[PDB]
Amino acid sequence: GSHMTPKDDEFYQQWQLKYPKLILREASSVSEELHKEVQEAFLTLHKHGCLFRDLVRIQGKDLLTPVSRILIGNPGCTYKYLNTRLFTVPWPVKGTEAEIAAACETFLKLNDYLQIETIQALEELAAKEKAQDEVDIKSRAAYNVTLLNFMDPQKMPYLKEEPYFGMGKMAVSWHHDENLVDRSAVAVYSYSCEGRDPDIWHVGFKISWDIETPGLAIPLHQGDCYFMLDDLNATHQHCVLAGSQPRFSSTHRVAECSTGTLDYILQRCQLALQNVCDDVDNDDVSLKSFEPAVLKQGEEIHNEVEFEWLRQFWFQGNRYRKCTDWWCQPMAQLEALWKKMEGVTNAVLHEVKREGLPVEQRNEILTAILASLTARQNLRREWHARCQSRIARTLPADQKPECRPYWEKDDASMPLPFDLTDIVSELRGQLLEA
Ligand SMILES: Cc1ccc(Cl)c(Nc2ccccc2C(=O)O)c1Cl
Ligand SMILES: O=C(O)CNC(=O)C(=O)O
Ligand SMILES: [Mn+2]
Repeated sequence: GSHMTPKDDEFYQQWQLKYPKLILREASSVSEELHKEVQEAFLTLHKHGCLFRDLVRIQGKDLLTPVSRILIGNPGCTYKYLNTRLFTVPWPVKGTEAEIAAACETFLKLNDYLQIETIQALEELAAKEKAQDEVDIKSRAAYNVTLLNFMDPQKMPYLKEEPYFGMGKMAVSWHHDENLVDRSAVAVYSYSCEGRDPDIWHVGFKISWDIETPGLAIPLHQGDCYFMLDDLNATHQHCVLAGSQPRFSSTHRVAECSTGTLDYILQRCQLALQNVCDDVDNDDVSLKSFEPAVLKQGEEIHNEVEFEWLRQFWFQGNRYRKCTDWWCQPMAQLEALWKKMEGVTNAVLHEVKREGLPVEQRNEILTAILASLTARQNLRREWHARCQSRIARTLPADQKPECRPYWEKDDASMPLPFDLTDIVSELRGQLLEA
């Protein structure tokens, strides 16, 4: 098991014959106007301390990313990898701080450019496949976010070795980019500060399943861009090989956000609250229907807003409040919507305890809502635990994994306990009463 770089004669023909959906556009191809603007944006962003290592989960384990990052993109958009939902600090799409919003404006135009370069290469790539479709192409380049990366190999000197082709130290281990639109492209701007050369940053590629076809290590210099086209991200894996100097990168993606925008999730909540009499906002929640399919939907949306949104957000300690206040209000509103749903749940629970309610209808209600209440107990445990791992305590005071929402047994404001174990036990019991 070995690797190839431009030092090798076979490199170029291997690139052409076994990795042709990968494109390099060296630093020369990018206007010098742009290079300075985005390199300042990286630096300003870093200075204001907008880049955090993410507390991520993989194969059951809580791990911090070697790399520090921030997600920038369309307002209300999220990008989710390794069970962690990153929320965009927004960029001036038509429709917070002066210095910070300058960097975001910058990466938006980077986005515009990379998108342009991408559509072109996709057009060329299709043209080489002759020896409507233009909507497919344009959508697969419609980058809606970029995830920025930073590492200092010296200040962060805790790097794994590459296991298969001897490529050396990895800033990022072998992976596929998750949560991307099918066959959508990825475009990376690489900003270094200064066998394969250990001091230089590379991106590495291999075929999935394969450690016999030699991998490519491609040198990345200050300002070089690369592009993963079409199904490349699915058929191959990539990693980042660290150099010795620090480096930034901006990875532009077409996030599959069909259940991952603010608007999507507000609409979901609003769909749940249609089962609620909504003349007035108080604690006396009254439901229009107890048809199983509707109660189930309500409880599923309840879970969705709680775990994919509130807890994901608060798990990162409102670290983005340093960059924008953008999510602050929407997250308050989702909490407020969530609390009403606790009201809904409580009311369903009330109706299940009602005398003059035929067991048949009661058991139909139980069977509809049981899986959701179960999933809700287990995930509440998981998030509680994940919030209090010693790896999470070690973190600073502005990134402290807050377990929100959380309330004590004596809390008069909440109609239901955080711990649903007794509630769940009982409902399960009644369903087995024969
Ligand atoms: C699959 C994937 C996706 C994104 C990152 Cl940053 C990584 N890198 C890590 C993430 C968490 C913990 C360790 C690593 C690593 O690179 O060793 C990986 Cl392995
Ligand atoms: O930084 C790079 O060049 C490659 N980035 C990634 O693979 C990533 O952030 O998912
Ligand atoms: Mn990647």
